[PDB]
Amino acid sequence: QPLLDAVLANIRSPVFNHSLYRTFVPAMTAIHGPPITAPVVCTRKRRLEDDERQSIPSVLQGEVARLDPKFLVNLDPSHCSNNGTVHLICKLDDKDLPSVPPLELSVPADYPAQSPLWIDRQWQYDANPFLQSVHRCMTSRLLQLPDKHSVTALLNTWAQSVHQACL
Amino acid sequence: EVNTASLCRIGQETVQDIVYRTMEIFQLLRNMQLPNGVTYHTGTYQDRLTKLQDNLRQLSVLFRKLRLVYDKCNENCGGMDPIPVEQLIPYERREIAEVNKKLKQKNQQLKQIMDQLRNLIWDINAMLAMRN
Amino acid sequence: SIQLQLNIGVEQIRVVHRDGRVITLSYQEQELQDFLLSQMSQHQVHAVQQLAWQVLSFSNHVGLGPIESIGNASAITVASPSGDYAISVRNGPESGSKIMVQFPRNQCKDLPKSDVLQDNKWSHLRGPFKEVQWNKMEGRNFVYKMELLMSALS
Amino acid sequence: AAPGAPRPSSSTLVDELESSFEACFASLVSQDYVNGTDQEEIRTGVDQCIQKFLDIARQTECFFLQKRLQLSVQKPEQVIKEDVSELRNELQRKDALVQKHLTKLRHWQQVLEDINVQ
Amino acid sequence: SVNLEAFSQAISAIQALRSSVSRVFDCLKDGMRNKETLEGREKAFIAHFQDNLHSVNRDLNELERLSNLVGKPSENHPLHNSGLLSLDPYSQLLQAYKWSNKLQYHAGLASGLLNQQSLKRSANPQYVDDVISRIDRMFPEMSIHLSRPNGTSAMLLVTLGKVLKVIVVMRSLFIDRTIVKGYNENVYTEDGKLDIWSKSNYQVFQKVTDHATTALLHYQLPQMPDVVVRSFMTWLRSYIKLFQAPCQRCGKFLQDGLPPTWRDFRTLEA
Amino acid sequence: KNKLFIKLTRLPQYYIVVEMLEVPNKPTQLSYKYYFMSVNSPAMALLLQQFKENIQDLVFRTKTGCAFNKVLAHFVAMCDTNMPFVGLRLELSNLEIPHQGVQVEGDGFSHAIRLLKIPPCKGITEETQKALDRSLLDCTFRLQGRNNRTWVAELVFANCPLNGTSTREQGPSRHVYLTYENLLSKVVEMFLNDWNSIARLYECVLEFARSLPDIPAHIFSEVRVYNYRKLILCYGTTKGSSISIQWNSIHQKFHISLGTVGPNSGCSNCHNTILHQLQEMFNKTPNVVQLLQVLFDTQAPLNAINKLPTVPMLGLTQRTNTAYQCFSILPQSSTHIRLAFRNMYCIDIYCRSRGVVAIRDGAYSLFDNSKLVEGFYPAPGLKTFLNMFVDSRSWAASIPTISALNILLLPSPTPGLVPGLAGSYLCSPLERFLG
Amino acid sequence: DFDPVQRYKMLIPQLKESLQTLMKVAAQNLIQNTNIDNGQKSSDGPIQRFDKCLEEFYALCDQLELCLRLAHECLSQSCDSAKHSPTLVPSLPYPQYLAVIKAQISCAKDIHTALLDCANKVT
Repeated sequence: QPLLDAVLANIRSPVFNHSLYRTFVPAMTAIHGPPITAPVVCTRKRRLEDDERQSIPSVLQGEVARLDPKFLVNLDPSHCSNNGTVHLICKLDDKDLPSVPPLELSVPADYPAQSPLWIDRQWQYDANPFLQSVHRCMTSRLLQLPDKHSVTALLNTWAQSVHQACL
Repeated sequence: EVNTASLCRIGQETVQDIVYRTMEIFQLLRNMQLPNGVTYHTGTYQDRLTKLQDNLRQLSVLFRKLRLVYDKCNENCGGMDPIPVEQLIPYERREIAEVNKKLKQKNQQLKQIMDQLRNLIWDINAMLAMRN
Repeated sequence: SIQLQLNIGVEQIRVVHRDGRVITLSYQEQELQDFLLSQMSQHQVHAVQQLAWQVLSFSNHVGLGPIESIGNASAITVASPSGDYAISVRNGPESGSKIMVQFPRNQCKDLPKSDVLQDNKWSHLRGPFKEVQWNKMEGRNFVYKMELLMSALS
Repeated sequence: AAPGAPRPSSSTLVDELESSFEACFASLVSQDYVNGTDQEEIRTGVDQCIQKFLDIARQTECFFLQKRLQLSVQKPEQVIKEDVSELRNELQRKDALVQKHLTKLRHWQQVLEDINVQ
Repeated sequence: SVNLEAFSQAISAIQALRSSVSRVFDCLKDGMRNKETLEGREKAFIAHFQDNLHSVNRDLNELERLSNLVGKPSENHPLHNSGLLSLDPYSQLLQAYKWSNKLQYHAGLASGLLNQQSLKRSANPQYVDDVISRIDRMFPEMSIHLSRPNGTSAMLLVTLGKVLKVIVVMRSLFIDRTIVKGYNENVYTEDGKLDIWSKSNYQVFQKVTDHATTALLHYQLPQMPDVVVRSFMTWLRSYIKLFQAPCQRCGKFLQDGLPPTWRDFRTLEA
Repeated sequence: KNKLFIKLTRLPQYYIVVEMLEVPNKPTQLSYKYYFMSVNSPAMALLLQQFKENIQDLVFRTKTGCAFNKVLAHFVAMCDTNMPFVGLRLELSNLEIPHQGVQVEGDGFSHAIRLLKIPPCKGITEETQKALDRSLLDCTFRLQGRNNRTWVAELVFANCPLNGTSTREQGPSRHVYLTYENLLSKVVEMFLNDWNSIARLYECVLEFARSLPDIPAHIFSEVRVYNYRKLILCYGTTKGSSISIQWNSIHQKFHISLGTVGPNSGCSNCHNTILHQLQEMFNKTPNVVQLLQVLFDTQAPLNAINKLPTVPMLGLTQRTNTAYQCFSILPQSSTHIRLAFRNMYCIDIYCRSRGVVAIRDGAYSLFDNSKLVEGFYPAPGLKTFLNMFVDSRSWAASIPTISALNILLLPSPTPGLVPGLAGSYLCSPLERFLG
Repeated sequence: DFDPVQRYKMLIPQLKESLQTLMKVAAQNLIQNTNIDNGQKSSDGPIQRFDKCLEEFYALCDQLELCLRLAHECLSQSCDSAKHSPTLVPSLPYPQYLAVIKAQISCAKDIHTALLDCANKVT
């Protein structure tokens, strides 16, 4: 119902909106007498400096640090200093036969990253038929994973296939 | 001479009973109806305040015993002065055994007596079909 | 777990543990008793954990088929993170019923390589289970999981 | 020392109990004007006082269990003597109950000796 | 006379209206702090405008309610307080009233929240049954009776709107060994020769019997048998309708009911 | 034959089982074939027997460890315990972090569900989001309740500044507990609501990081450990006036409730008389320092004014059988309060200074003698003289005061001079003046 | 002799119309200064200074709040008296009522003294 004041205040859209002071602040000072508006020590400092400058993205290491002790993570020659930020080598230590370690080179946190690429796929996997079939089963299992995550999903499926390898 | 284990057990029992007494006195003073009752003239509130003061004396002596046993425990620091907290995570007793065997024999005898008492005590289940 | 049963001469016994789960039985087949014992031990650990810190309620009556649970489907497993630690227990018909897990912060074996380069060493998470091997421990009636839980601060 | 990790304090586990107990009850017993309008206000405070009370209680109990376990693994003779005394008390109570039941059954069967005069 | 809640609501409503109009007028003292993109402050303005509409609507809705107060205020009860200062020392009465109410509310809340106890363990009369039966029988629409022809043990039955009576034969204090029937199908007045048990039904109320047995093994408090039987009878009363069936449709099976938490729903689902 | 279940849903999936009849050279051991179905009028969608059919026998035989019904038991158990988890996983797979099949340390023997890169909140995200991420630590979900329908959340954080003492002091945030229980197999909504709540509250907490000039003088007293509600009490020589801060998803505003901690406090000792206005003014701006300031300033005047009885109608009305009160608590602002007497004579006394107060008339309304308020009888007698007596012509304009306020209040049993004639009643100076 | 609730009912339209007039005069002053600062000599019409209207609105709001609080206090007192006192307005005489009141006051004071003694013994 009270629409005249609304549209009338909306008319004064351009930059010259200052008389509102003389129209309202006398009445406000009359009814309200608050000395406490912003007397406390305060200053606006939005940003000074924000960057890692010390390590890899925190989310990845923080998440992989809580994985099982069955795995072991370390670093290769540093060919992923800034962008990749991870070049990991994992060796499954459990009640099963081990295998060739993965590459584990990830991308930004969107994670469309099939991090291992099997650089030594051909010979190291044609060495024996058993591990060759193991690799084949792994690859067949990987494609069904929608938007897999190298951090958890990839390694988990790899361990699952390696433990199912005994048929 | 020491009875430190029994002392700790008594202290735990005492603090548990203090919590129980708090709950009980809350449940008691929960239904604190109007003292000037229409029908009841001076019956309820008298015994109510009596039990109130009783529970008060009880919790008072409980706090006293708690303080006493705590002082006794914290004073008699005999044995394992370092007391490694990291020594709680793993990776003669002939008279004790004799008393245990005697108690087990008595328990088996009592169990046989109870077994006989079962059959001697049903006594109505078989013949309630025509009992009166 | 307060179950009540009624005997039947020609028919078999019926019973309702807590949720009306009526079942039938036979002449000399009552391993359901042992199953109920295991489940009751698990539920008691749950209750005493809730009594003393306060772990979550992920105590599922089943899971993962650890040891095939021989003994008439006897299977129970729960865990309890008290503070910054985590204890776990399993139950069943002798299928690893004695399962205790306890681990300190500074351990012998770990994988710090991926994180040792970074500062602010995080001895807060819990990677290695490090089972406690609940043998020869001062457990008078197996209900001293709460006594074990007391390993928080002294 | 609000964000600091170390706790610079002492003299607890004794006075804390009585303090927490009397805390949210002094609010009740007070010779002061009580505004006749209030709802969902004191409830927060009493939940807080009972929460801290049961918490410090749990702390004391855990400390007690730790001390008891360390004592047992240190001086098992005390725990053995305690168990022996408990077993003796249990046996005494069992014998007393058995004698009471025997006397009751005796008295019962004795009076109904010749109920049927015939 | 529960209009106090609506009146407190109206109090809160007018307080919020005053606060809102004050804040609206205070915010109009200055424009956009730092927009730099547009004049989107119109959004907050319209929000405050709608808040004013909300306030007006609430005022109207509360004017519609709260019809009127009764004549002769205070109902002549505080006339003593209305009396002269000769007899009035009178405010002490209202003070004690408020104190008693506050203490009662506090004790109730404390007892309620103390339900989560910390007692790790609990260790170191044919006159209460009749009293409990008489107390429970004062309740309406639920008639009870007892004959006890077996002996010291208690034998009793309860009735409801239908003829689906329930036979509950238990010990002195706590309820156990119960059974259910429906529409005189038990006829446990002089069944065969006397008030027989027969532990049976026509294969329909077996589920209800199992539910009642489970409830008996659930409401088994360590003490206070009066509270126990009260909870029992309240649980029983929850079947007076047997029409609704939440979490499903009322066609899932023979029937739907299992309210141990004071709320019924489709059975065979918990 | 076929089996079903309820605990997951009404009838989402059945499970058909049949023994493999005509076993080769075996009158027994029919190999107990198994088949799973995933059909949805009753739908009859494909089943594919997608599970380990029938390698279950080989897996049981290849282990290191009467009827063998345990395998069917195991199957129905794992299905009943995995279906809620996979349902919640497919539900959360629409926002972010669809990491499927993660397991908590393996030895737990339970389906686990973590969370990674929680979505942003509609609240302050410019810089507070960065602080949140700096404080965001590992977080996951597990089963809860009676295992049928209940979910629990577990959150942790970085170093908490508000973390005091006597509350199991620890460097990192110990644990944050959130529980949920749906009705039809929705939790994401309440999850994001609580996330926005804790985000705004953490923004407030980070704003709180500063060094107050004289408030610390009141060893700090903030041992009310912050779980999801920052409480503090360091006023009135002891604990007292505990603040409350939280977001109720029902609206945008917050809830504020004074505390009752402190033995030497009043019967209520709260500010419920003005709690409303303080809550709105706090909702206006999250500058908690302003709240602390106004509370420390108004605690004494409120305590003083609360002494006089306002609830009773003071017997019957002196005019008719109607009922009239004798004081009017008026929380119309943050610190200005307009007390009245017998539905008239509105006294305008309040405090706005850091150590003083001020009194004036409240019935002139910027009109000395020009106009009136057109209402209750204004300007009773001469109040300026009564004020000036206790300081140490038809107008009054802002006479100030300080201790002197308390002296003017708390009715003493001596009516001023009190020669000792009679009167067994404690009358207040303001009360007897109005009378 | 006017009842509180009926007065509030009959006064609601007053607060409504006063708020309406307040908004009206606010818009008047706004368009006045908006034509003054940048337009021409057009708005020559001395309206209300908008102070009196706002003060009147606040005063009416305060009076309504006072009346509502008084009604609430009265009804709450009647309710608690009815709930914690039988009907005795001369089957009991007034002296009996006064005696019962005094006895209840004494019992409350005794309860208070007992709680104070408990708190003292606690310390």
